[PDB]
Amino acid sequence: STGSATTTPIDSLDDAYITPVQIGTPAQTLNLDFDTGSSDLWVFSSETTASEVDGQTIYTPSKSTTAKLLSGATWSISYGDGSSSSGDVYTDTVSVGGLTVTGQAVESAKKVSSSFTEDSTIDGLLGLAFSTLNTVSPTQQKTFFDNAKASLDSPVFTADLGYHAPGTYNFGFIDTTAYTGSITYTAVSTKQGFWEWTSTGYAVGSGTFKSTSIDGIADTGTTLLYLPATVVSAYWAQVSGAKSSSSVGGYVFPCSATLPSFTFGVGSARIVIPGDYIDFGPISTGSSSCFGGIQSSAGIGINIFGDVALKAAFVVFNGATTPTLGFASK
Ligand SMILES: NCc1ccc(C(F)(F)F)cc1
Repeated sequence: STGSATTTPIDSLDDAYITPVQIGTPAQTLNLDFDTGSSDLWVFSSETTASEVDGQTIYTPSKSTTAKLLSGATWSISYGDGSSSSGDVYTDTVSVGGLTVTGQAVESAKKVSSSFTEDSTIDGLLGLAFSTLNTVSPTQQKTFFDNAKASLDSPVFTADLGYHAPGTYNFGFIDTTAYTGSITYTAVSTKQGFWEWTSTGYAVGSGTFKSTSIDGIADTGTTLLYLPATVVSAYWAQVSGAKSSSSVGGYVFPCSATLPSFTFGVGSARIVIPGDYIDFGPISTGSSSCFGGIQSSAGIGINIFGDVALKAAFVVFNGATTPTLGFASK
């Protein structure tokens, strides 16, 4: 079997993408953020403290005839930006784009950090990293992808994110009309639980390609592109007036400048990120300083190929027993 669902940016800066997901019987439709950097499926629910809920659609297990409390199980998660949430655990039926998994662990948020409460448009997260990072205790739980793998025509899903436009997550098949040229596959390390791979280098604008190994993770749940300080400095050096701002927390640039493109290497292939994708707009309303989409990973400890990079490509997450990542131009 297969599944296919449209994913939509939540705002005009592509800060995140939401995808409708059906949970329970009869279906309750929630808009979840598909996150290949985590491995929990957690939702706002009828159990979330009412003051921590501001416009989200909530999952109500009591109205689902297929929901079962997973007696004794809890979860607690903390994200790389300081967000967190925790609660108890149900199993229920979960469908994405026609693809149905029964007995999926649905982690019900009792508490959410303030950054989720202020994001009215995101009802929860659907983790698509490897199940070894799932936070359910005492019995670790499998991700939606892991649960669906048996029944999929092919153990893959693909991410086709749009620039200021809707895109597609496909499960179980590769749409050969969604990309141009060939798909270049590259090896994945699963040792930290992430879709971790090694980029073969980079180029700034029309400069020469610098061959150098950049290890990092493919993360649909992260907005920006976080790269080593040396790479990020060489990019922003080509933008007149760009500077790193401690008060803002990263590189900013005069909104009137035109940004060079950024190329990253996949094996021998090259993926070009248009300069327009790197503009994340004024730091505050009316400001003439704009926030850059390429920032340093020095403070994070891992390089992250977030949405800025992934939306320039058609991306194949191959969950074969030896996993790989595929990139194609589109
Ligand atoms: N999108 C999930 C996520 C968030 C943070 C991190 C970090 F910061 F730990 F690398 C990894 C994955």
